[PDB]
Amino acid sequence: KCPPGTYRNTWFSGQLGSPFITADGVPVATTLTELGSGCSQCPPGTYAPTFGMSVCLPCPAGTFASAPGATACQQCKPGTNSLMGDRTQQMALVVTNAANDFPALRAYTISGMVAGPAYAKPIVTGPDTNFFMAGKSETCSTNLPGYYTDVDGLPIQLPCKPGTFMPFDTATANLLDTGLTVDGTQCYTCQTGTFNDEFSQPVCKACWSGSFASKRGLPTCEIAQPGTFTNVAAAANATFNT
Amino acid sequence: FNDEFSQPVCKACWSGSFASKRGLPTCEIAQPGTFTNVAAAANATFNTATLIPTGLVKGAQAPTPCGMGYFQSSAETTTCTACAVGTYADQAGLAACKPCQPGRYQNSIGQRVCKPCDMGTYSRYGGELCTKCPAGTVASKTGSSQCTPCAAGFYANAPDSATSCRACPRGYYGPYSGAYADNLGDEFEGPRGC
Ligand SMILES: *[C@@H]1O[C@H](CO)[C@@H](O[C@@H]2O[C@H](CO)[C@@H](O)[C@H](O)[C@H]2NC(C)=O)[C@H](O)[C@H]1NC(C)=O
Ligand SMILES: *[C@@H]1O[C@H](CO)[C@@H](O[C@@H]2O[C@H](CO)[C@@H](O)[C@H](O)[C@H]2NC(C)=O)[C@H](O)[C@H]1NC(C)=O
Repeated sequence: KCPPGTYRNTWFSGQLGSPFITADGVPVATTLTELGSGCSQCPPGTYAPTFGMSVCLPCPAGTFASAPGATACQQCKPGTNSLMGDRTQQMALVVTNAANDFPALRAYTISGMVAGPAYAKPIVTGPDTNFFMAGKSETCSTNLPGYYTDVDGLPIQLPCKPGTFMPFDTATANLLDTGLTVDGTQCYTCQTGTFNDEFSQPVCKACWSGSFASKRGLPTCEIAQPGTFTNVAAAANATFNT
Repeated sequence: FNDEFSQPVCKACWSGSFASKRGLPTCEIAQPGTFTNVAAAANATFNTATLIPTGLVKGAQAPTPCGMGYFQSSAETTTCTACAVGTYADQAGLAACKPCQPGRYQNSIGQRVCKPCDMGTYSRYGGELCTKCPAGTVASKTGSSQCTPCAAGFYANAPDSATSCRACPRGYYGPYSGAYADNLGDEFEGPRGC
């Protein structure tokens, strides 16, 4: 039997490398084989745990293999997921290689206010294609804005509950306290005077004039009671750079 | 806040309560899962010579929800304790943090996550540690709620905390279910094994 981490099959062999680590976007094919035996080494993203198997088992969602021949793949660290491409690619919209639209992996679509008074839902439309979570052939991607992974090995990044938000980065976090930093494993409550009622929001929502939010992480704004009022001109939602 | 008629100065809300609105007749206490404390919160002292109040320092304005890994069961409080071992608080401002779901465990204080049980072990709700699955039963997957008995004609691979069930080999037979191998003697037989 072939040693673990390798596979022998009549109809195919070799390794198909990770396409998301190459600027071209075309997966480079190699022929790495075990020295003594001769069986082809298991391709990246897949692991061969047992003795003498024909094909390579793709890694389960929430796990990643990055080297040819694994016998097992480790779990994604907390704050990271198992999605095709890194965080930049799956959040990108422009194209570099016109042959195959690389790396416009339009996988992150969030519905919110856009440039101009218009409110688009979702801001990115179309049939989503790059959604695979099993074969993570490269280093784990960072979680998209609005999602978190507290415990390592989670299959899918979970969304932030209403009343909490998660920004893209500390530098770009528009309304976040000075001492708090984001990494991918935390869900911060909405700032007092703001609210949020939708799962997986990268920013809290300003409470409209005539209402108020007197508590941290309020799922819904509070209507001003009779005899009282609130009006702040500067209050406005956060617009999304398309 | 203030509740007495004709006062020359308001009174700061004590630690464990807040006044979120102007002109509050009575300070409102902090609800469970939240705490308020301001050590600098004075109430004015009257200068006996001139009957002038001074020294008032405003108290808490809004409740502070308890951070991740902390819970607060009671109201009127000034701080919240780390969650008891075997339980976790994965949110902010929790009345009483939930116990770890079956198949998980948490052997630490103040954690916001439950670690998953390793292979060959199981755990019900809560759980100090992953229970080593008893003899004759097997838990082949990590985070198993319970470990099932080995089928008749099969035997557990280990005397304690079995990870797989194997068929009795050629020339052997397992009459009872829940058979398990034993290290002592031959490795293919047990007290009820093959
Ligand atoms: C931020 O966006 C939210 C969500 O669209 C707005 O909240 C709505 O406000 C209207 C009045 O303008 C209310 O009638 C709706 O009930 C609110 N919706 C929800 C879901 O709460 C909010 O007004 C926006 N903030 C500002 C400052 O414009
Ligand atoms: C300011 O002094 C007043 C006394 O005039 C305090 O009022 C009481 O405070 C205790 C806690 O120390 C509460 O149990 C009572 O319910 C309060 N009375 C009322 C009528 O509300 C007030 O707490 C003092 N402030 C501080 C910060 O000690």
